[PDB]
Amino acid sequence: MAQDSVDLSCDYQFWMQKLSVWDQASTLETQQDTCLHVAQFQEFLRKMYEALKEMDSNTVIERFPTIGQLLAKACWNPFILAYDESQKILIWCLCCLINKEPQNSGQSKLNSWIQGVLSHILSALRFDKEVALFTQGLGYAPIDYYPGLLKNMVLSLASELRENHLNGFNTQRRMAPERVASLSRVCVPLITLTDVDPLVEALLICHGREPQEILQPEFFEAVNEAILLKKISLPMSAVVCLWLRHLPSLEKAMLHLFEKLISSERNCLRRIECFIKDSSLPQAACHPAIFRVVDEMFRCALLETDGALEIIATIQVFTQCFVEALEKASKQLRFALKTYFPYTSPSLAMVLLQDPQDIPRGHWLQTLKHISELLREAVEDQTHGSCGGPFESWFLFIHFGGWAEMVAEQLLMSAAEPPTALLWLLAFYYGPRDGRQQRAQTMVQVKAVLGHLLAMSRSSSLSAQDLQTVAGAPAQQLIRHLLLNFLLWAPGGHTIAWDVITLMAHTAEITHEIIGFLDQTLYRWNRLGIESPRSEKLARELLKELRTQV
Amino acid sequence: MESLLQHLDRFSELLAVSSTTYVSTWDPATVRRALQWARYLRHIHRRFGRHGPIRTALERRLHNQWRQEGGFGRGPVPGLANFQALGHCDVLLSLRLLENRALGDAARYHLVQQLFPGPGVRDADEETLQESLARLARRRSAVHMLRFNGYRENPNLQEDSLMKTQAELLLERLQEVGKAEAERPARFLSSLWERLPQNNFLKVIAVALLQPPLSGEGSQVLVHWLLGNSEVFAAFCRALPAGLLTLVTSRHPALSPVYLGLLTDWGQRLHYDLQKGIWVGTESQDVPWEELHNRFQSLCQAPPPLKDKVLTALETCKAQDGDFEVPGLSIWTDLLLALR
Amino acid sequence: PTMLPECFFLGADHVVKPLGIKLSRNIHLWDPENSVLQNLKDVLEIDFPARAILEKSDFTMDCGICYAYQLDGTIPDQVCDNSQCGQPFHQICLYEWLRGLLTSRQSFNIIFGECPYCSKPITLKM
Amino acid sequence: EGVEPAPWAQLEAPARLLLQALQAGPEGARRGLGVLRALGSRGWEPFDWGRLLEALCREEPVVQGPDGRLELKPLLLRLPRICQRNLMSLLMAVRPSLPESGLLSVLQIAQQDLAPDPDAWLRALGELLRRDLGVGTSMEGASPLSERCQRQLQSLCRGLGLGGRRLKSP
Ligand SMILES: [Zn+2]
Ligand SMILES: [Zn+2]
Repeated sequence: MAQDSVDLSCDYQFWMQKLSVWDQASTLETQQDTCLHVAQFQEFLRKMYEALKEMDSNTVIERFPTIGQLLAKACWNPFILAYDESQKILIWCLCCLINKEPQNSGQSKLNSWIQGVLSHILSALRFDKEVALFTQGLGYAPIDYYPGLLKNMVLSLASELRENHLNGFNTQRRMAPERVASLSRVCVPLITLTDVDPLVEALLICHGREPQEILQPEFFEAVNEAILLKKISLPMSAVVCLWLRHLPSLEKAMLHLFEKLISSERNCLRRIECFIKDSSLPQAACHPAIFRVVDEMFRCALLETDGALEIIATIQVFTQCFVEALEKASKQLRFALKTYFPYTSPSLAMVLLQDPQDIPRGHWLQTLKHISELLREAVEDQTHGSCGGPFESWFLFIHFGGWAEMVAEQLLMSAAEPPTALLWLLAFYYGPRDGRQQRAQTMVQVKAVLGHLLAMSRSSSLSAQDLQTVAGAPAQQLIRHLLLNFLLWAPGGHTIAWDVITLMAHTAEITHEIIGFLDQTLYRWNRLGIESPRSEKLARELLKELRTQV
Repeated sequence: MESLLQHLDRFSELLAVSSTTYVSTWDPATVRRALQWARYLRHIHRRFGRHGPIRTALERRLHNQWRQEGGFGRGPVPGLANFQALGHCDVLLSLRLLENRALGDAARYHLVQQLFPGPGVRDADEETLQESLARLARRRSAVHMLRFNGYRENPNLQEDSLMKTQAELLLERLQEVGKAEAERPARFLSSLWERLPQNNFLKVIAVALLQPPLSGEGSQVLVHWLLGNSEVFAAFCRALPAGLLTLVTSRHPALSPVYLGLLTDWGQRLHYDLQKGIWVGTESQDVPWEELHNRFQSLCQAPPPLKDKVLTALETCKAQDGDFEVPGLSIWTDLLLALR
Repeated sequence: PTMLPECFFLGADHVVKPLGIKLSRNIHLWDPENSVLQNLKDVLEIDFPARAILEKSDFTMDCGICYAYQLDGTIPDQVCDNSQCGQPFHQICLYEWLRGLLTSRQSFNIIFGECPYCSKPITLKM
Repeated sequence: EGVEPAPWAQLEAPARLLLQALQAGPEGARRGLGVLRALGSRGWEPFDWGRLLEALCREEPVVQGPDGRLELKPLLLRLPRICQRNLMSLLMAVRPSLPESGLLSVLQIAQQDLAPDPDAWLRALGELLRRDLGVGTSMEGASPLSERCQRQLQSLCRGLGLGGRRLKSP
């Protein structure tokens, strides 16, 4: 109960003076301008609809001054009347202004004018003359040929574009580049019209030989947006070529993935996996150009946070999807891995690509122990002919889930006399760029902590305070996560998990982090097919209750 | 089956009078009854509209309706044109009522309220009437925009996009009359030829003669109609461009010999004047040298089944008029020379 | 060089899989003090042929435009009329290529043009 | 009037074939590798990159902007826009076996300093190629991305709990 007129009475004058500037978009500049502003116009009309619906016609005169001129100007512009719902709302506004029982001649004139403009929308013969004449003879109404004609109109145009593509450097008939840009502007307001989809796919695949961009960026954005909300459903080759010709559209698409992992679906990796596979990014990222730019936006996010676990998991999912699509669809002549991951020793990647589904559960220790050795070489023995640094070898290692998370659980499986190389790998995970004094201090703390935990596990089901003693910093998240892995692993868990979780969940950030952790872990288990049903049911119940605290 | 006859004919009568300017007595009661009937028909088309005696029975009823009316004199009312239009009969009626100025105010209001309740019923199982009319406005605007921003009149008419839709309409109208078998296609074509603009019709015919079948009974009927009626074929081969008629003739060998007779006759009614080095006709409507050269050049630049035929038809007309070997004496010599 | 190489497998999906598995199991056994061959042989746990066929190597029988066998049912059928090329093609790839070049001219169902690899007269009948 | 010859017309045939191959859309890049192996196969087993990387910088004239304005464009900006982005992709793929002096002249073109209406993909592949030499650290805010996306991505990462890891170094 605050404004009710003011913002709207301003927007009214803005839009009315703009419609007056526009009307019918018979030029270039009116067209580009309409296609831009149209989306807001739609919202303006929804608000206007709400306003006129709640009240009634012919009695009140609030904005009845120029509502007529506004709706007319709107209707004769066809880039407005072809956008998503504009027409349906414009009908509604005129249905409200009608009157059942006119008294003064103004109400009758209004109703007549309304019938006139509605008829112009629905049923006016502004089309070619001879084609109109031909049909009446055969006894056809507009409706029962409009569809085929459109269909047959579209296919024509698509062929011409198809032919212009093959005539690259040929003495004939060059499709005038003005018309290609024109079509690109005309497809934009009506992308959610199913009858035109054939035209889009042809425009995107038929790039042409012209070195300048012949399509205008209002077109790329509309297609891109519409692929991501699933309102157009193109085929994959079209979206890959859109990504490859308009890099700011690939940024706006990969940001729309980061909103998916930050806002809507935090730490539900099944909905992220579903989204990524359904989106085409994995299929598109088989192209080295797109994987270097998609990977660069992940790095920017990896640095802005100082190693957020939520980003890491998304990267792991993405990389797992990407792998079985690089594999799936490049039999002979595929790109060499130093071309996607160009900084590290290729050796290392070649190791980390090997899926742990393929390996027996018992031989994971050997493989990790080897990887650790080669990673230690690549970071600490930083000589020429190697990585750029520790961060880069880290950023690689992060891409491959499976390996990075099984580490603690293998230390617990070999908790008696932990191997120092695994301790090294784990300490390296939670912090690189530390220096040996830090890494050593962390490792010896961790070894002492593991000494405490093996003793506590082989003991009975004990309290949570005994755990806060050893927990009691820069090395907290490592110990926290190791202790959570201990809870899920040890059969002493499922009794005292809550006692530790409540105390550990100081803030909301640690809670969210632990939720993420547990989701990642169950995703990882269900993927690798490694499971103890105690931990599965335990983690599911804990996750259920922690999703309530938020 | 019999239950549907009195329904469908009644609906067709109500629809036909809908467009007519007698609308005074109409009310929300009439319109509601109309739209509920239309709902029933739209449901029928959906339920058991394919592959049965019911579909064909209804087609029989419809086409008999459209031929007892015919479309001459008392009213050229469309009516619902064909079985597919049952699936959108309700839209047609509504559009007609919006066009009838004589509609009363309370009727119009109830109507528009039943088409456009608002987004109160955004969730609906059956694609309702409001969505249908919005989707119609969308298509209409899309068609206008393509025409005025992308579309170009292709020269090879067969591949153009307006003509190719007209063609397929005509072809559907021949197939329906063939299956009906009530009156012969020749009658339909003759009636068409008088009513509507002829040059347009002819362009259309050319392209309809080339569309592949969609079941070649369509083309097979038109060749017979044309060979029956010479005057049109006189204006046919006179109006179209060259390459089109070349593709026509290679497609239909039945059209080759007569067309050559037509050309041969236009040659024989030219005379050469020595002062300007050009064959000319006496009368103005006799095809000039250039057009006749064009057509023969198109005919000769064709598949070999026609090349030998036209070439032999020309040589026999040369030798017929004295076997001269020098220009100024025989149009047929000047053609055979202007080919090498 | 002596360090582990990038290696992967082309061929029959049923033959390669056990090889990938065996590789996965033995990759820890790689050692950059021996030779590449002397490491690979005990890693993949198999021996090599020393030139099993020297004459009839896999003469690449792929499109030489799209580099695939089996493009949409079609086979590499259209070939080069040349002893030094002999390169097969597909109808579709080789049609879209020849319709591009400036030199090419089209009769009724025929296009004459230059073979992409050797630039000799090649004919394509649709 | 409107016949244009292909701008790679005058080059040694092998380069002509490579550039012809890359033209063919996004699967354009892959094809390039098949082309290079299919010329390792033929009589000239080595492929003389140094000449293609010279020829890619050579300039010719064009008339763009208003109607009349003479400008000199090197080859790399004059050949079709999907060939550009799949060339630079295939150089990213085979960087190690290229002479650096030529490569640098190309990147020098790619950077497109003070051009208005640049080709964002050419610039970003410039920068990612520089980064792969390492001689193009550049001491800049020279990132592959736009400033606009990086700002909205900072804007987004802020709504997430920063981690106990230490990756950025003083
Ligand atoms: Zn092929
Ligand atoms: Zn060859």
